[PDB]
Amino acid sequence: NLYFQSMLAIRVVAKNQVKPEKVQEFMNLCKSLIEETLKEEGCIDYGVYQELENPEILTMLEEWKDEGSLDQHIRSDHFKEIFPLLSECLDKETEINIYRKK
Amino acid sequence: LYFQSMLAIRVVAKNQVKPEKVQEFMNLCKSLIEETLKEEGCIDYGVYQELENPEILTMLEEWKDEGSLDQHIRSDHFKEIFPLLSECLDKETEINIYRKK
Repeated sequence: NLYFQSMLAIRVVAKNQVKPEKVQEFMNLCKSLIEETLKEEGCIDYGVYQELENPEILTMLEEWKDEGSLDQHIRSDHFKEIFPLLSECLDKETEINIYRKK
Repeated sequence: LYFQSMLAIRVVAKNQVKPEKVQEFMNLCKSLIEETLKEEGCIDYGVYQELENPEILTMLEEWKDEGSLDQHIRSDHFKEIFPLLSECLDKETEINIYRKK
C-alpha cells in the first residue's frame, strides 16, 4: 500500500549557513556525498538547494523510506567522513529538522 | 522530468502552532491542500510534523517555477486561509524558498 509508505517516509531539512570563502569547497564536498548517498537503500531523494535571495544559505533536502534508513545514513562511512569536513565550512551549526507527513 | 526537478522551486514553511490551536490549523490545512493540489505548477504540497516536536508543523512544497508560486500566494484560497492559519501561531511563520543546485 502506497498510503502506508506515504505515512512512514521521512524528510529532512538541513539548513546550512556557509562562509562565503568556503562555498566552492562546501559544494565539492556535497558532490561526493550525493553520489554516495543516492546509492543507499531507502534514499528516495537527496539534493542541495539554495535560498533565493541568499546565496550562502544552502539547505539539504532529503527523503528517506523510513526512520531506520536515515539511521543507517548517519551511521554510514561517507556520512561519517564528510560530515566533519562539511562542518568546517559553516558560519553556524547546521539547523536540522526531521519530519513526517501529517 | 529530471529536468522539471532541476528547475522546480521548493518552499519550507515552518509554523510554531499554539498547542490548543493545532486542530483548527489542521482543518484549515485540509482545504488549503485540497485547493492547492488542483493548481497548475504544483508538483507536491503537504504539511509535515517535526518528529521531536509536535507543535512544529511545516509546509513542504514543490512548484514548476517562480511564476507558479506567485500565482499560488495570490489565489483566493491562499488569501482566504493564510490569515486564518496565522491565528494559530506563536510566531510569524518562517518561509524559505529554494532553488536546486
